[PDB]
Amino acid sequence: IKSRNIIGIYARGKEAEGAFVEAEKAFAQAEDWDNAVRLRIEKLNDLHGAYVIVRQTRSANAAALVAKKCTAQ
Repeated sequence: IKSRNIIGIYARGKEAEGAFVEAEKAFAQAEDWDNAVRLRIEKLNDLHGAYVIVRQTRSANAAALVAKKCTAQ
């Protein structure tokens, strides 16, 4: 399935199962960077990971958010 909107509701219930490793590997399996951008910064606290995601995606919104975060901090 290539529908990420389905996965966006599917993965929320996957946290209750307690399979953190399975959810983490399914995030890369589905390439769900949309939640990963927030999750790595908040839960994992990986600014270098955020830079890697920005380089892989080159999204204008992600670049603007990273610039705002760098200027604020």
